[PDB]
Amino acid sequence: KMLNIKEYKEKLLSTLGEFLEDHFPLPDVNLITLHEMLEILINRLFDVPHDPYVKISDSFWPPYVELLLRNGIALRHPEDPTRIRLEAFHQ
Amino acid sequence: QNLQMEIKITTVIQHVFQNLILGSKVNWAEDPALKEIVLQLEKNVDM
Amino acid sequence: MDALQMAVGYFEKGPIKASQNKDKTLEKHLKTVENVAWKNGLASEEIDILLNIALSGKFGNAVNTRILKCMIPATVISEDSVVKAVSWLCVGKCSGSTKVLFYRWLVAMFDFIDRKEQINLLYGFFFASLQDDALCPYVCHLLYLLTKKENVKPFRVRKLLDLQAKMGMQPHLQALLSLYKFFAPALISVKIYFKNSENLWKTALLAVKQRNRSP
Repeated sequence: KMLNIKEYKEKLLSTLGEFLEDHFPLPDVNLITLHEMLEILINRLFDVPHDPYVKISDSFWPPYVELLLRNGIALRHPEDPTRIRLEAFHQ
Repeated sequence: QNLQMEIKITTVIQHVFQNLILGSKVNWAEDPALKEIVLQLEKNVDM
Repeated sequence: MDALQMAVGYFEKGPIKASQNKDKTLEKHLKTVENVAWKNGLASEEIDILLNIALSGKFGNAVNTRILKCMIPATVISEDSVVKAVSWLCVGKCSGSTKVLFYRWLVAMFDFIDRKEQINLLYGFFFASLQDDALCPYVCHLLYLLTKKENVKPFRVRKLLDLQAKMGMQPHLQALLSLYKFFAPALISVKIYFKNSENLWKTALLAVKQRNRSP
């Protein structure tokens, strides 16, 4: 069961990365890829389950943040605009 | 602690991929790989 | 050719130049299709073609509406056609009334799809359309027929409860929520009549096939 889930997860991740690079590329400060942004969000969601909010820096392309917000993937902090969290789809 | 959290992470990745495919408005049936991967979603990881 | 295949090819060619006699030609082809559809029905291939042509951005809203209202199968409907139709819906260049009509058609033609497992694989795309309050009752009616036990995930239960709190205890929402409660009582406490569920595609031959569908 474990190895099956691992194969699925790795396949899903590789295909998701290829889809992101093919459909959400950077235009050309130092911006990070949407893949790295999603990785940071997913990592903070499970490393700090009591505070999954990450601060929005200048390396976050505002179109990427608005894209994640419109599609229900990212959620804004109720009071702090500089922080966004990942929607806990596992619960 | 690995298996349960990996199940949760895989569920999160499923949902994120599905929402991104929906937001991109891509005719995913035209792309064969994208089509066969879209049908891979909606699989209960805890099975 | 044959009378219908000419019309199928004409619709596959897409819209043409400015109308000198083209309105009459389009009308003749569309009338031939519906006549064949309302007499004995259409084959799976022709349906696979015309449904996805109508759900695409090609042709106006009236042509797509008439094509949808004449999508009556003579035997069965291929599930791959429905998958491509859901993809065309995801494209977004489809009219809202056309989306409502397509969901109505999917509900009415549910027992005429050969297989439904690949359609159930699109449960996420179907469920994400609950945000739209113009598609909400029809999407609920479709999910009431499509939902299995595997599709009742905790995230979906939470989102459906939030939608119930936003819209109120609507009949379609309550039916879908009762189904979810039947499948997963531990995730939440709380099939049949739905409004605007009149079968627009009920020909006589489709009626005899629906009654033969109950052995």
